[PDB]
Amino acid sequence: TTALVCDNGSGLVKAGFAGDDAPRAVFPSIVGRPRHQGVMVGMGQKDSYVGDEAQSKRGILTLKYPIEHGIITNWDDMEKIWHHTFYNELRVAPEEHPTLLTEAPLNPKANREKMTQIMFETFNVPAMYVAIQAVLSLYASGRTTGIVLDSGDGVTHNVPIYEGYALPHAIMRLDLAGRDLTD
Amino acid sequence: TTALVCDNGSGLVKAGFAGDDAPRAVFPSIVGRPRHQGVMVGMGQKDSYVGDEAQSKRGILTLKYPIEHGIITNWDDMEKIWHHTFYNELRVAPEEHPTLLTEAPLNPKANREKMTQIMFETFNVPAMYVAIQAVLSLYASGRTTGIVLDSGDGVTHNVPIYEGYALPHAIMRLDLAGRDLTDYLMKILTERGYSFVTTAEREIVRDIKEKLCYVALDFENEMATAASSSSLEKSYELPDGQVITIGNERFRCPETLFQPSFIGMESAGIHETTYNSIMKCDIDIRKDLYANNVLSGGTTMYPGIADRMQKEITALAPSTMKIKIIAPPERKYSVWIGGSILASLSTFQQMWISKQEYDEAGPSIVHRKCF
Amino acid sequence: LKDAQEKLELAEKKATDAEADVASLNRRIQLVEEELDRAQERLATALQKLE
Amino acid sequence: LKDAQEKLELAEKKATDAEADVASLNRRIQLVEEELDRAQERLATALQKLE
Ligand SMILES: Nc1ncnc2c1ncn2[C@@H]1O[C@H](COP(=O)(O)OP(=O)(O)O)[C@@H](O)[C@H]1O
Ligand SMILES: Nc1ncnc2c1ncn2[C@@H]1O[C@H](COP(=O)(O)OP(=O)(O)O)[C@@H](O)[C@H]1O
Ligand SMILES: [Mg+2]
Ligand SMILES: [Mg+2]
Repeated sequence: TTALVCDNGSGLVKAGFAGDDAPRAVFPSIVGRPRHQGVMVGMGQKDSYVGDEAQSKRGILTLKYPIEHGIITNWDDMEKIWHHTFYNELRVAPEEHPTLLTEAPLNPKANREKMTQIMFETFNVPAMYVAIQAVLSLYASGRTTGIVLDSGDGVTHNVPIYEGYALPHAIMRLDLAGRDLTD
Repeated sequence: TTALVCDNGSGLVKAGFAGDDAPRAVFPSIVGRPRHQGVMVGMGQKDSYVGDEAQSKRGILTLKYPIEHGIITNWDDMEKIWHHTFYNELRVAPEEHPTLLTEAPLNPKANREKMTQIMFETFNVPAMYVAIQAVLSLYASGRTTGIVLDSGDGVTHNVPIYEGYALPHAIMRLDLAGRDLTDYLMKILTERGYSFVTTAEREIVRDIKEKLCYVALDFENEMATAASSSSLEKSYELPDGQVITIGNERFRCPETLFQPSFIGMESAGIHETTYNSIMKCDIDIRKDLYANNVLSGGTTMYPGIADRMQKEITALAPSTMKIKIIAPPERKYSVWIGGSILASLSTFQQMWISKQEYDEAGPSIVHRKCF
Repeated sequence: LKDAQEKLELAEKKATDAEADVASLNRRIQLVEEELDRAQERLATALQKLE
Repeated sequence: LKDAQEKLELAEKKATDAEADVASLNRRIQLVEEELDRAQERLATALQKLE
């Protein structure tokens, strides 16, 4: 079967089946509970709008990103985001598809372990693999050497690679990124 | 069984069974004791004529409304009005029917608690629920967003709603309404010689206001035109003859809505309190509120108001937004139609304040979860 | 009276007919205005795309 | 009745005025239908130019 190449990121979740050119569904990763009271009855008001739906009703929501700086600070919201990504934006049950998450360098271990535990227990995938976000960006350029500066929205990290041999002592991770520029 | 959708209002009580198009019985809410002595014996003279009966014997009565500005100031008279409404205009005993009253926003708590206590103790209804008069008017339009300006006869209030989530911090309640316009018209008619003083003649001035007055599109041009030509002077026949001619009093009476400085009120008109109510809302739902401005209530029936208000708001608002004013022809009964729709819903059937709940928590149950 | 009776009945029927006509036409004008506005929003989308 | 006679006459006149507005609303409906069709066409051409 085909593999699911998910990419959590921080600010935009990008996902799609392996072997294509562009991600199938790209949508902000925000989960916003309503904050006002609500008087219309039977309007079908949900308790949390996630993804791109909460960028249209954002006038009466309190959007809050579940990923602060690479690390994940709110596991329930992240689980909700993943569930939405699998079931509504791709409509493929995870029981029949391998997954390939991505993770920033130098992140806490507990984050990665919890990520794999969720993927194996809740969604019950067949097999998942976690890859460093810079090696992939080096794949896409068709190179095999080079030093890649991957300035995302959460964290900016700079992984040098030569001839396929990564240099673990030369990774410089800096926490300034797009969110701090927005602020 | 069926629910009773009563709507106390202030000036006209509108009631009827849930699920219809129009209220079954609409009659003024006035209770007038006789004031003269009375010499015929055995004529069967009662001590208080209520409802539409006192609009026919008003020549020898002293009519007095039991609801001043939304709030209820005379509880015995209001109880009498309710008793009349249930037993003579609908002829259905309240022991077998839920009731759905309506209440203006930002009203005193004691009024609402006393209302529920009366409905549960005196009339002994099975279950009653109190709803804000603007949400119903939004129901009737079939929308789910929009900012509704419900200019009744007692009080004008402006409740903005988005996606079903009401914004409690943006409700702008103003106490200028139809009654103050009647008093101001009665006060400016004296400039031609016609003096109306008695509380019975207030009804005649109200009829003049309803049948003749209109809202000018541009005030200064109309004031200049009425002062040169005579194409505006419309005449009207009093209940006894002696026709009267109304000149530029026609568009000066309802102009008070847009310039409350005429009756000495400080606040801004209904054209600017809507814009202020919008600007208090969040920055991302202002376009939808601009496009779905809803009018309701009786006093918004003046010929030519849906254009004056749109012109004013377009002047105030940013030039890019589209300003649209929804003015359905069934404006007067909009609140009651919305009340019927709400009472007819299946999802709403478990929100009533059941009597056993009131017995356990007292009248203060209304402020609790069952709002 | 009979003359008044017929006058009253005919005027009432005419009034109800006019009311129904104007109400349904109001619904129609609402619908067509919705058509116009929603089409305008499509126009804005297209303008942004082309630019 | 004389007053009922005047009332029925006034109500039938009101019916006729509602019919005049029925005509005006018909004109609005027709012109807005032209607008709807023109918008369909213009949106089609805009999307084509986008392609
Ligand atoms: N065209 C653009 N110009 C400038 N900044 C952009 C542009 N597109 C995205 N950004 C910034 O980049 C962020 C998205 O980064 P992204 O690569 O999606 O992060 P992640 O690595 O979490 O996927 C946004 O928050 C935005 O601030
Ligand atoms: N056709 C009309 N033209 C102008 N004013 C009207 C008209 N009908 C009613 N009004 C005014 O509106 C008032 C009735 O308002 P209403 O909506 O019944 O108040 P409530 O909200 O208490 O029911 C009357 O006192 C009258 O002054
Ligand atoms: Mg990234
Ligand atoms: Mg009202």
